[PDB]
Amino acid sequence: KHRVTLRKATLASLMQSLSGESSNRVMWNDRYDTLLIARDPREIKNAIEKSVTDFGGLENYKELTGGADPFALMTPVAGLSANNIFKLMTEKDVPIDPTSIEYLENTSFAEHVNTLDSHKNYVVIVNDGRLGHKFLIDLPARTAYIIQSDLGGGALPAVRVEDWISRRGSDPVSLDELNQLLSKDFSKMPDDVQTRLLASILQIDKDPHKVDIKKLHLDGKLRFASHEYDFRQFQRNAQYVAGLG
Amino acid sequence: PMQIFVKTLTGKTITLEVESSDTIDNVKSKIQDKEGIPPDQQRLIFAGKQLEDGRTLSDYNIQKESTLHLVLRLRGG
Repeated sequence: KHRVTLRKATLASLMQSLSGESSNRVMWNDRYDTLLIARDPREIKNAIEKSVTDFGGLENYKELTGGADPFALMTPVAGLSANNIFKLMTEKDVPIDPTSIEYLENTSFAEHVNTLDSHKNYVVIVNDGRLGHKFLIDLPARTAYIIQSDLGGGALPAVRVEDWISRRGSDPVSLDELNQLLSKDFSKMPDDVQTRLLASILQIDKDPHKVDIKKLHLDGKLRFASHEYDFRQFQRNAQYVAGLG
Repeated sequence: PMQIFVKTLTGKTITLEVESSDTIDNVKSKIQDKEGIPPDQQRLIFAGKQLEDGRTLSDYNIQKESTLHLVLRLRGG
């Protein structure tokens, strides 16, 4: 119960560094075939400069993207956060490409977790076709945490990763409730059951009224994959990102 | 027949082989396969405007060799 203090201090350190231009662009970059720690800020900035120049300059670019300045300090949508925190957590010395990971489809979350060694840390990347979402489930060496952000177009309201970590990042989540939600039967459940499950696991203030199930894809596909990780490794990767200044 | 380009705010490019009759959904779903982002989490832009599901490329007058942007961030801060 002393590592959870470290886990929080690491996540807090990481989220705060993200006010840094360098830390912001390296954390949330989208090159997956490379080690996250191999990411060079200056290089990443030249490639944006390249893009902008190629399109006729900043004003003209901001016209195309509909107002979005590629240099701004960003906050990631669910996919980009999930993919990137995934790398940051699992990588040591070999690039892991969340794009090309094989997912389990014909396996319950409940029966999958039972195969997992309890003396190891796991991170579950969840690609949820019912919510149109993608988030992470941290499984320290059972205890479970959610790492997510959300654009807000779905049943869940928009949430910035920094705010999610800060309010819900070190708040464990019911193992069994995750089993209910990460079930193919979830689509069949009573409206209020769905609503409270979503509220309890994925809403920042655990509030059923902030959830709108009408926006669910009842036929969407649930898919997930897990991966073990060294806590030391994740710490160190975090330190790299947080130390860019 | 047709070719389009999808670019992120990072300058990352992918090329998609597409038909004018293809849906935005179809496109978003092919982006999910390469960039690992749920269609619902994407901000797909063409000529300044957000592309909505249930329309086609022709509905937005996207033509050969066009570029779409993939804005992967929440609005504002």
